[PDB]
Amino acid sequence: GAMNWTVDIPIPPLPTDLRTRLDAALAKPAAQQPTWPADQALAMRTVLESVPPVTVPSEIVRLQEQLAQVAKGEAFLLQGGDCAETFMDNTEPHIRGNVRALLQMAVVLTYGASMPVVKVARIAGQYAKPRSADIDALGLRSYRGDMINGFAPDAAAREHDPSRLVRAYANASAAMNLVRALTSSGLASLHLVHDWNREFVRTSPAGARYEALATEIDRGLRFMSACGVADRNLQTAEIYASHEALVLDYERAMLRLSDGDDGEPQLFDLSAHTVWIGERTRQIDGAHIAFAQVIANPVGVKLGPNMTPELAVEYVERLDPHNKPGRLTLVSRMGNHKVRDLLPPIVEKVQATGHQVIWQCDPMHGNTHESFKTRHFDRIVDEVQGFFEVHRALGTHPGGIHVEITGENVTAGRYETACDPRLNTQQSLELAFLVAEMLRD
Amino acid sequence: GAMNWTVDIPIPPLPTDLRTRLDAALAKPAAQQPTWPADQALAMRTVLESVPPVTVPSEIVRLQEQLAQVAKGEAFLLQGGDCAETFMDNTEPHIRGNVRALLQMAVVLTYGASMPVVKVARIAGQYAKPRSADIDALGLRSYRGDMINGFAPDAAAREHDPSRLVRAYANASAAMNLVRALTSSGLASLHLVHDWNREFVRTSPAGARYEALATEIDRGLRFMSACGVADRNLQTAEIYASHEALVLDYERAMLRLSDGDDGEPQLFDLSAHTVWIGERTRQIDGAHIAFAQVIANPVGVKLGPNMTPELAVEYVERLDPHNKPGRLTLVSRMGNHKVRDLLPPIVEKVQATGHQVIWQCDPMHGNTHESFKTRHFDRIVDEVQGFFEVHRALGTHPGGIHVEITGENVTAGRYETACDPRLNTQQSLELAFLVAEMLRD
Amino acid sequence: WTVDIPIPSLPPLPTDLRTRLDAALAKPAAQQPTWPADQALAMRTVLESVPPVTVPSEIVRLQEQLAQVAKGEAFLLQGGDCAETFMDNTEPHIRGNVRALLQMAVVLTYGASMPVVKVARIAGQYAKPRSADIDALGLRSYRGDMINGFAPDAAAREHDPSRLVRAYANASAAMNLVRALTSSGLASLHLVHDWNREFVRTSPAGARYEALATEIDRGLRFMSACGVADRNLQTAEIYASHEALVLDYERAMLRLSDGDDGEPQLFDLSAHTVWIGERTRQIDGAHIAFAQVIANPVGVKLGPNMTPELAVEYVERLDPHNKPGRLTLVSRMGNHKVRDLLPPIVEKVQATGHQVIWQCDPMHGNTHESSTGFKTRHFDRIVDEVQGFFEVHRALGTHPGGIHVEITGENVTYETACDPRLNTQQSLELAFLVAEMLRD
Amino acid sequence: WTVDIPIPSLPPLPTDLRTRLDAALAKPAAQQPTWPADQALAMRTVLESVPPVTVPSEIVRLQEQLAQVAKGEAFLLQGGDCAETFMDNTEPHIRGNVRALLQMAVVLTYGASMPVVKVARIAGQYAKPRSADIDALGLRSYRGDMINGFAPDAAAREHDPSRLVRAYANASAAMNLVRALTSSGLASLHLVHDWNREFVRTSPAGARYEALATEIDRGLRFMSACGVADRNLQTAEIYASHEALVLDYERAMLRLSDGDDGEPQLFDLSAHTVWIGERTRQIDGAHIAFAQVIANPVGVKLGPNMTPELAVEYVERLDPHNKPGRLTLVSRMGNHKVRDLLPPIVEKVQATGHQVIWQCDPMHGNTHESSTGFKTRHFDRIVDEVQGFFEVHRALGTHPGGIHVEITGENVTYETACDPRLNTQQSLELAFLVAEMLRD
Ligand SMILES: N[C@@H](Cc1ccccc1)C(=O)O
Ligand SMILES: N[C@@H](Cc1ccccc1)C(=O)O
Ligand SMILES: N[C@@H](Cc1ccccc1)C(=O)O
Ligand SMILES: N[C@@H](Cc1ccccc1)C(=O)O
Ligand SMILES: N[C@@H](Cc1ccccc1)C(=O)O
Ligand SMILES: N[C@@H](Cc1ccccc1)C(=O)O
Ligand SMILES: N[C@@H](Cc1ccccc1)C(=O)O
Ligand SMILES: N[C@@H](Cc1ccccc1)C(=O)O
Ligand SMILES: N[C@@H](Cc1ccccc1)C(=O)O
Ligand SMILES: N[C@@H](Cc1ccccc1)C(=O)O
Repeated sequence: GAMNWTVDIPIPPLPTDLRTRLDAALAKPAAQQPTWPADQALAMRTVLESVPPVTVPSEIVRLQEQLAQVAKGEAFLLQGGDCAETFMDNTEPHIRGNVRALLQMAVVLTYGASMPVVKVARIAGQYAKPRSADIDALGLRSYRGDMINGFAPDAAAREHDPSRLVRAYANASAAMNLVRALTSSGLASLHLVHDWNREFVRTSPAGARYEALATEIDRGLRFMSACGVADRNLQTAEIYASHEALVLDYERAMLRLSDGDDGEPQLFDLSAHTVWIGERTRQIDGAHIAFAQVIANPVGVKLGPNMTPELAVEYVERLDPHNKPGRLTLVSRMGNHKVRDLLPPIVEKVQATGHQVIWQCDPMHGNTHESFKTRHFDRIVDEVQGFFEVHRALGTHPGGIHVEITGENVTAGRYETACDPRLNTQQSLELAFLVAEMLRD
Repeated sequence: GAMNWTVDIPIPPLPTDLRTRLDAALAKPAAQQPTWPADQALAMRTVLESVPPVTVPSEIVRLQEQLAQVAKGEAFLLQGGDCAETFMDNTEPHIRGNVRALLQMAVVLTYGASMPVVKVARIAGQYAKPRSADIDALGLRSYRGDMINGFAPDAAAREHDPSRLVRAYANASAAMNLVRALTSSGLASLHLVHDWNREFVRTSPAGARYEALATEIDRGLRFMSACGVADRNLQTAEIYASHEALVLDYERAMLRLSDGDDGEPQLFDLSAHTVWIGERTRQIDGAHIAFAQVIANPVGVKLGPNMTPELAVEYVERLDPHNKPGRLTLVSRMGNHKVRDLLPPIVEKVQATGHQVIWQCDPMHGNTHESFKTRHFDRIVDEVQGFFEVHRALGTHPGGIHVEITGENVTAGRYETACDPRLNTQQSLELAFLVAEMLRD
Repeated sequence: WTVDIPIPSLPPLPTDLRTRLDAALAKPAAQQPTWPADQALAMRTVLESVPPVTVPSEIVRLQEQLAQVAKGEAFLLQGGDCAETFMDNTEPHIRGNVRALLQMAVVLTYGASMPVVKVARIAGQYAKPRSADIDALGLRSYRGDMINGFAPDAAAREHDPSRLVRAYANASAAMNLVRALTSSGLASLHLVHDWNREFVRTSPAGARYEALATEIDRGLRFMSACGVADRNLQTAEIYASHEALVLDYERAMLRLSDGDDGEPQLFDLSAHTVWIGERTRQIDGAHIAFAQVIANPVGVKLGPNMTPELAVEYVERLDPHNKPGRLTLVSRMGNHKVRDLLPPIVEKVQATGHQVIWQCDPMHGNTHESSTGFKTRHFDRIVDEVQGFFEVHRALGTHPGGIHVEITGENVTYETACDPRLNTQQSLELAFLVAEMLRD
Repeated sequence: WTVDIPIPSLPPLPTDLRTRLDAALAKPAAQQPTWPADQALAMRTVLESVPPVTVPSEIVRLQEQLAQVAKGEAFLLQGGDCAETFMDNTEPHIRGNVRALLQMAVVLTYGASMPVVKVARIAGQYAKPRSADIDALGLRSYRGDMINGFAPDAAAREHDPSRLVRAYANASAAMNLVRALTSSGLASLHLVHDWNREFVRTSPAGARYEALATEIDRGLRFMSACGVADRNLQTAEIYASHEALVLDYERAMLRLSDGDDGEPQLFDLSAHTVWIGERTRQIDGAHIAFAQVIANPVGVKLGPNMTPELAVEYVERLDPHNKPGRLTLVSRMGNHKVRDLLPPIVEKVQATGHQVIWQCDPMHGNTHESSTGFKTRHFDRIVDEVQGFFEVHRALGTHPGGIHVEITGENVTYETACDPRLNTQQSLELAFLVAEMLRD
């Protein structure tokens, strides 16, 4: 035990069809991958290839059904969590933080939309982010998430390390065990959760505003206890896991094949329930999009300001070839100032295809004035506002949102994140309220 | 079949103790009984003594538990229905009217009190009312309900007729079968019921006011459907039956003895679930109050303006000798103008006894200016207002209310009742809203 | 000592559905009462506006369960008094027959390993046909309390239409009670079997059944250990039924659904399901015409004279829309004749495409007429018909649907005012026996 | 080819509870690893702040079910791998042992006619005592993957404290999966018994069990016909357990409840329940001292050398508060010695007032050591102990609580890296046999 734990490499074949496809996909050019040696990556993949999965097909299929309801406009999608999971914060309080944070948004939003909210946390493997420049502001190789290199500002720590593939799984599966433990404990009781909201509402300086709704919601709660409905849901509370499918070494290693009680056998990425593809890795003929086609998980794709209705439709037809509403989620990150002019044309040409995607709003990644990397709240709310305004007009469904938040209240002073200043626990709850009023009108 | 159906007189003894008691009770002087011959009343009682009961002990015991919660201040009592059931209106639409009417009050009030509402309809035997003068305004023997004589304004019809004891049961048990059928059908689905309220709220000229709450309530509903709670209550909807225990010939004939899975054997009045005793028949040493002591049903007693804290306490100790919270309900009918000064002293001296009664407000019987017999709405609301104001101050629980209403919208013009102009379907729903706001504050 | 009791017509039924009804009842009716039309009209008018015994949503739901019964996924269990009398229309008598029925349900539910739809011969069985116009004492035959009285006197035996109203008052009072009982602890699955377990200790025919009687207990206890909400369940929905004989009563009780569902259609709210008897099933008579007009799930008695071709004609009049379970063909041949006579029918009927429910009635078809004056039925002959009834079906791979039984809660052997039958302890014993038939 | 993997201490545990802990661990410990204290400290520090394998509300709920187990209303079912290896810490292996366990649960649940609390030997069983300091090949004895490695080489056999962290990573990954599986269709009661029914067709020891195997099916089908919500249920709560041997690991995993319930108390969140082995139960040793400090439901192995007086001393150290089910005394005597040795203990223990759970461990106490080199256990000798274990209890009218079994999903016979045992088909077979013991 020389300052670090030592795991040892492990000394049933794929259907020919899925082997060929998976191999054809990975053969394609891949953006933003790590630059460590394949000989070593091969070893880590081997270790990983027969570890216990983070999630299981049955849950992924159940997600797929819930997502449909969302896609069909009878439910709502709340995806949110850390901007970037760090191995260092992979702790019980942190994980309990983001869950408490995510659930508090769910009750409010659920009462807002007057329909079920699907809860997808950014968690259990959000360990790898993409970057534009390979060298960063200090003259070092960019930090690309704990799965690839280290935050520490020195070249040594920034050297891409294959070991971090395994270390990433260890942490992910351990975080995922707690989230299972938490959601199925009383941590997820509907009213133990709304106590917190009424707490926030008294202590918040900017609580006056929500005093209103937060009361109305408590009456909706106490009312359903009145009509004789015991927590005995009620449905047991479900938080699904997700992260950007970036590191294809990692993502492939965690592929597992289904048995055969759901049509035919097929590949499932069991590093999470749902995964999406980023703006900087969505090349239409790319390996990421190809990989998206091969797995049976629900998949989202980010859509930036240079997105064209034509292209958007190409994604919808490759990623959802069988027309299964909810399989595909089109995540919009335009930026408040553009989102109203850019989105509507994209939405018409898409709806026209007959396919039913989930229109999720990403109000984060769009808006950044760079004060550190500052993001003004009003700008975030504004984008989700416009995002609704677009769907209302065209008569489609504003499917859900994608927020980057945390449990520890962050701002100089409090800059704790290993990436970007986002919304703090407070702001995100406060955003949940504002967005709840948008669902009302 | 000479213009009328002919039933034929029927050609297991009481425990000595209950025989003696019941006989001692009836031996006492009785106010407001009918003046037909005992030889004939004996015959009707015989017929009745072995007919199928309207209610069964198990339901009465279950009521007793629900009433406790109400008495303990964790539930609310909504008692209401026809002022006076008539054999002529004992029809499917009428009965469906009062139930629809009673349930619509229940959802609103339940959302108001943010706790369960017990639903007791005046029904299935509210066929006998008391009167002050034996001769009435036209020079005829007073009409005392279809169980005793007839509404028709002629001496012939006013002759007290024993047959009406049986005719009263036939109708009661038939009405009670429908109410069972109705509440267990979809007639009692929570949302099929609130559709009506949102209907009333658009069509009502005076709906603006409630547009507010009626919306908030619909969101509380849609919210509990969101959190994944199927009507599959939910508790199946329960409406209990009740009426003024006035005609002791009738009431005794419908006594039945319990088996022995609830302590010892004891007498139950199975003409209804709960019955109360009127202002004009509550003589403390009276036969009605004695009869109240003998049966194991929950019993209410009306309390007029001449009621004294001392007397009130005597009722509480005779009618609730074992301290079973909820057995006894003290119904207040003071009159808005007096209720605030008269009630509070009564409430203190009672609470002081350690017993826990249900404080139900009767805002009807108090207020009558006699334009017909006119009752102004604002005066009714005012009494329930003051009734709350009293309990709030002393810190006790405003237990429930007792309203006299109907399904057909009544006012000259529309005077349809066989007794008093009360609240119409509309006014009573409107009263349910006003009273819902009193529970909120 | 009797006591006559006195007596505003709401809106009448649609003119269009009425014309159809009229056209229907215009057919000749069999075995009807011989009272004045005028008096009979008055009484119909009373009942035209009373509270109904059942309601439409109940019937529309029964039909749904009857669909599964007919699709070979559930079992029918019809049973109750041979003849309801007004005098026994009491609390212990109904408590009894409800109890006997539920006990049978529990054992057959476990035996068939599928839901048992519980239909009770109750709240309305107050009329019976008579092939004897003058009886054995030389009085006008007794035709049920809905028509005349059992008392062997000329006066009592004269058909009184007020008995229409008296019949209602008792049917609604009786139904008010089964509702109450069935929705309280009287239909608690656990409490219900306790009565069976004690039947196994206290019967001489006990050692035979103790085996299975224990198995059922461990099934019950097994699901308590699994922690399944008592709080079902379905509580124990018991539907009401009777033979639809006196037409004046059944038409007064015709009501129209409100039509927030489907369209507007006639229902007979005197009951949930009704059937039409062996002697009143004339294909072009008023009774089948009636069954056509009403929406209720309907049944027909089939005897030894039945010809598969006619049995088909019923499948086409009654279930023209092919709604599975709408029509239940009840078989009452006789153990000796069941095995030979039934199959040809099944085949011809199954060939129509329609899905009927196949119920067995081993009661009427098996009756000996004892040597001590008292009429009687034999128990083995009864079990046997049900046995053969199953064998017939097993062979053709069709679904033996259920049984129709004339039983009682009181342990009697002759305190009935009609035909003989089984007793509490005998029907329970039968359920056990039909229970083993289901297992194979 | 291996791969080392690198490594902010949150607030430490209360000073007051720490002093108690210190005082406790100061006692001498048996069968502990011989690594450097410094290195062992580093590793403890890692684990001092990781995510826990269980959480307190889970343990506080298990305790509640264990209270009923001890009050003779439920049954304990402990079972799983003899020794978890890191290399078999795979998806098919855990799917297997979870499956084997649930199958056993179904049969015993029905047999005992009462809830069975399912506790799995999983997610943490990575250490074992050794009465042999040098093994048969002359290498430092293998002491579990948590301590050293199975590979017969000197290097691998040296105690490495990084195995503390590796042990956690696998225990949490493994627990992450049982959660997933147990909350999906893998613990569907119906789907679970399907695997049993097929065991009755495809076993040679089938005709023996088909009887009961059918009964269980009809129990299942009976409750489907009653219309009980699948949607339980409890889904199938499977608790994690292992022998608490390596103390450095168990103390790192000590966490403090947040105290919105009760007071603040120590829990060992490395598992749900843990037990203390025959060789490390020294009354004044560190291992019992540990059991005192932690709140988890605890158990102790009792062998042939046990003296009722000492057994009592356990009842008083461990369950000083008399919380029913807190302490489970496990018996591993031996079929030949169970019947004579156990009773005196029960009596002396029941006499204290305290309510312990009485679990039976017919695994260690029954082992022959075969004549072909391979160590082995005999199956009949195993059933017998459980038999006698029941007889002992029946006689004294005390409650035989449950069994502890070393089993597996894979049908093996010697692919384990530890002691011998039963196989999937053998444990299932045992559950059936213990199932009939419960019925009498
Ligand atoms: N997150 C810490 C501790 C840890 C190790 C392994 C699994 C889970 C957590 C690390 O990587 O060192
Ligand atoms: N039954 C609710 C419980 C819940 C709601 C919101 C937050 C947390 C828990 C659900 O599953 O949605
Ligand atoms: N992980 C393998 C594919 C695979 C998936 C599932 C089972 C077996 C193999 C690869 O990347 O090529
Ligand atoms: N209410 C009517 C009809 C009726 C009769 C009997 C019972 C129920 C209703 C009457 O008394 O005449
Ligand atoms: N579950 C509710 C249903 C209901 C509420 C209000 C009115 C009607 C029905 C109750 O029993 O109270
Ligand atoms: N009805 C009887 C009393 C009684 C009640 C119940 C059973 C028997 C008798 C009476 O008034 O005297
Ligand atoms: N069963 C008696 C009394 C009764 C009358 C009306 C309804 C129910 C019962 C009869 O019918 O004559
Ligand atoms: N819910 C069960 C209850 C029951 C079954 C059988 C007998 C009695 C009661 C049913 O209605 O089928
Ligand atoms: N089971 C392998 C790989 C693994 C590592 C970490 C957690 C789970 C599995 C080992 O422990 O060496
Ligand atoms: N709810 C049952 C489900 C179950 C029982 C037995 C085996 C498998 C599953 C239980 O946890 O007890």
